[PDB]
Amino acid sequence: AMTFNIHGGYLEAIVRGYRAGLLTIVEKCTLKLVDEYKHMLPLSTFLEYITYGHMIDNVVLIVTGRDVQELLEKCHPLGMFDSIMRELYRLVLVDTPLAPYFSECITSEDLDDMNIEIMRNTLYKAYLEDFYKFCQKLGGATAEIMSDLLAFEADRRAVNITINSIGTELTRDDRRKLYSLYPYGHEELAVCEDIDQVRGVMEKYPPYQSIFSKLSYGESQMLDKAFYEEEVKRLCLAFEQQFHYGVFFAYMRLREQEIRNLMWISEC
Amino acid sequence: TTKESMGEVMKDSSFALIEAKYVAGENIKHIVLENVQNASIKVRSRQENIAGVKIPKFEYFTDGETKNDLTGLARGGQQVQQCRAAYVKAIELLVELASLQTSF
Amino acid sequence: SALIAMIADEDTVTGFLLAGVGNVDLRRKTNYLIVDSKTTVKAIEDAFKEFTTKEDIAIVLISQYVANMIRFLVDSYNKPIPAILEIPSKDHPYDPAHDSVLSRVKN
Repeated sequence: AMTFNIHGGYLEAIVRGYRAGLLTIVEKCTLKLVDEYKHMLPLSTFLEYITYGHMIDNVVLIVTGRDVQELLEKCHPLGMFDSIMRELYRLVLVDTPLAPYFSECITSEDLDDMNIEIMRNTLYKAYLEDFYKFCQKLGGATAEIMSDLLAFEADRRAVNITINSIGTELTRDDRRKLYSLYPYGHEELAVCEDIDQVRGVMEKYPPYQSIFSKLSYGESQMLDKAFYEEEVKRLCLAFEQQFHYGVFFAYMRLREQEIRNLMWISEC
Repeated sequence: TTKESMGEVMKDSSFALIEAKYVAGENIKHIVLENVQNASIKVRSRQENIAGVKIPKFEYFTDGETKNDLTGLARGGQQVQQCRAAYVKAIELLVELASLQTSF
Repeated sequence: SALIAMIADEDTVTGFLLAGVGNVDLRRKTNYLIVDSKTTVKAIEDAFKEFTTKEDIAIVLISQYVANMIRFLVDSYNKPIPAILEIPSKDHPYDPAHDSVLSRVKN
């Protein structure tokens, strides 16, 4: 308990103040948040993992090429850092947590990362590796939030697979082999081929019960949006942010959600 | 009459695009161009005859034959239901324009 | 036959261009980047020469003819089948104003 006052107290106070102050306009807000995060530079590993979260997607996008030069336009330092096509993939395998594992898991390069569906599969595998790495750094209450996020991503991928991607070889086995209680009981979603079946599978977790509801919204989207939208709706739990705990990831997630809401506002 | 379809379906496609952007941020674009699940665009032509004029008939992907789909984006279902749904209206408008030009 | 705009608002065109195949009018050997606003439609007219005039692309579209060179593109009346233009809405209102085909339609 005394370690917080021993070190990291000032950074924690600054992060708490910045989060409390938070609430091309979307691009400007994202740039301001990224600058605030960068200026803040134990917690170093947490910041590295938080950045690597979006850096996995940034590297996946940069893996194209095929109009690859356009990736510089979205070079947001929050996720699109320069430090984080097999020949170039081997070079990019450094300075990232999920990259060494993806080097072997996605050794087929574009063959296993086709832009239609297999690129999404490689992105999901990288996200699973990053989630495993983040969960490895256990010791705080953020483990529950990380597990919830990974479960939401896995369940959304499984729902998308059962909806229409089953014809894209995303079968029941692929619901966990390629599509990133879920780390132990994800087998219940392998047969949830229907919206009613999805609700029944969600009934296995009473907290996840009634989250799907009519499933008209949230679950209607493919990729990782089905159960991820449930996490977005329940993010009010993340809004608690009890003191003397790692809240940098929570602040980053809140800033990202605010940026997304501002983008969704657009022209009213 | 069908000119208003080019506004209605365009508005629906714009709404679907905004929803997809709110869902997954920036689309993949580039290699696959993202933004859709349907519309493997390939056009087939036919020749009808009205009053001795060889009025052409047009069919294409998502508006006839030669259509294919694979996976899609997060809102790819919504994108197909709005952005790729404008394909039928566009094909009808093109057929009407060609018929009008030939008749003129 | 093929059909693509490649002179458009990017994602708006891509939403009906290439997801299951055909590479949006065979981008491997034809077509162009669907993002407009990089320059005038003079390059879009050249692409029409390289895509629509190449006996492959049948239907084309220019968003509201904002910079589509309405007078220049109005000449596409000759050989209308390979040059079936269009004026899509969204991010630019679809109007009967001067354009490629609607200008003649206004007569």
